[PDB]
Amino acid sequence: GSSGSSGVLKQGYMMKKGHRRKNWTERWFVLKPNIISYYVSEDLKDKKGDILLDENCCVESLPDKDGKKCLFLVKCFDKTFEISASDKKKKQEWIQAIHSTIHLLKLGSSGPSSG
Repeated sequence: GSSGSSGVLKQGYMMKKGHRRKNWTERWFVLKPNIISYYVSEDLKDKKGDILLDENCCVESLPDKDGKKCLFLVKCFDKTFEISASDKKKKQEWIQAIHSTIHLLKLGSSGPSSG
């Protein structure tokens, strides 16, 4: 079958919510197997940020607001990421992939040395 795959799992144009201002702006997204980056466009030249995926991090479905449909947001340790989908296909197809992507990390969880 397939053994040893590195790269992005999902990619498409999504609308990210700029915490700074209550507005939506189309932006490229790169759903990684162990992370989630988002570039201004589908060029991957000007990175904006990275969402360290982990058992802790998860995705949830949001209601309808500001005249939006199929909204969703990701809740991480302390950081957050609010994204908006176009149709039910993307919204789901995304949340599903994101959720699963994390589960994989749950399988192998190592206890970090604190103190």
